[PDB]
Amino acid sequence: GIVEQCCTSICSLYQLENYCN
Amino acid sequence: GIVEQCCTSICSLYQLENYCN
Amino acid sequence: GIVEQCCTSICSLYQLENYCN
Amino acid sequence: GIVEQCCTSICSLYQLENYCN
Amino acid sequence: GIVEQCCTSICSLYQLENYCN
Amino acid sequence: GIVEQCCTSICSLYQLENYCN
Amino acid sequence: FVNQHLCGSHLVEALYLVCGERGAFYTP
Amino acid sequence: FVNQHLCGSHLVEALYLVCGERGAFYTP
Amino acid sequence: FVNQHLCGSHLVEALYLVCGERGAFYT
Amino acid sequence: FVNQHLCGSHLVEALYLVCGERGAFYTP
Amino acid sequence: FVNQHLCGSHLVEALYLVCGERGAFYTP
Amino acid sequence: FVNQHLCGSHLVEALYLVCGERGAFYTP
Ligand SMILES: [Cl-]
Ligand SMILES: [Cl-]
Ligand SMILES: [Zn+2]
Ligand SMILES: [Zn+2]
Repeated sequence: GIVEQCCTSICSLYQLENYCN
Repeated sequence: GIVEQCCTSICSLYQLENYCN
Repeated sequence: GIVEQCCTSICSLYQLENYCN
Repeated sequence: GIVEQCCTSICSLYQLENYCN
Repeated sequence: GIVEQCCTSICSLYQLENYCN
Repeated sequence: GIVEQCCTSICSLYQLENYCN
Repeated sequence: FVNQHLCGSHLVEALYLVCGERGAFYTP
Repeated sequence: FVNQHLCGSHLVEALYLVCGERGAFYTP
Repeated sequence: FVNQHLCGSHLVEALYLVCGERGAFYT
Repeated sequence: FVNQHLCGSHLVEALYLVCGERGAFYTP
Repeated sequence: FVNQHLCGSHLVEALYLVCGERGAFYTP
Repeated sequence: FVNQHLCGSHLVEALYLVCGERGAFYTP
């Protein structure tokens, strides 16, 4: 999930926006 | 300023980008 | 919603937990 | 202390409450 | 209290230290 | 940089002020 | 309003802690 | 698990900003 | 009052930074 | 000790919410 | 009131995220 | 590095309180 994706390498705003509903 | 602008009304991501180098 | 219920009068732990999945 | 207990493992709400007055 | 003093006007670092041990 | 100084060891408000304007 | 935005920030922080493993759905 | 906890706290704050009116579903 | 609740959150953050090793009381 | 330092920031925030009107004493 | 001060705290957090590697300049 | 990233967020918050009306430059 988001934790796997973004807690070791920084996620961009674009990447984060993937987790908006 | 920025308090004037972004603490009077919520700033969009675009408006926040104004403060970036 | 939670903002109407919790942004004028403080919500307790119990009240906040109501909003959990 | 709380740092030893709660920065090595996640403390539950109930564990955190141990450190209230 | 600290709320009466520091939530009605901004407290300097100096004013804030008076609530340290 | 501030990261190498203050993310590996605790920086006090006095150490932090070095990075102000 | 700005105050609502700031309150929302704190509510999400609070729910993150309280909800734990259950997670949450937040919709303004 | 504490580092993942701390990360998640910042992730939900980030999503709160980025997602705006859409809101978000957070599942650990 | 939620406004005092939110302010207090920032106060304890500030005191954490300021008081450092001395510690603090807060109610 | 910044690992613990940042954790402590989050701990105080969490205790602030959990302890409510009881308040707390904190010292690293 | 301390509203501007509290808002500013959230603002710089948001700017930190937005500006990414670019970094920022902020003065209140 | 996400741990540097989280740390920077806290640095900015702290600098906001410390630097006050002087403002600050920040470089990630
Ligand atoms: Cl952190
Ligand atoms: Cl606030
Ligand atoms: Zn706030
Ligand atoms: Zn953090």
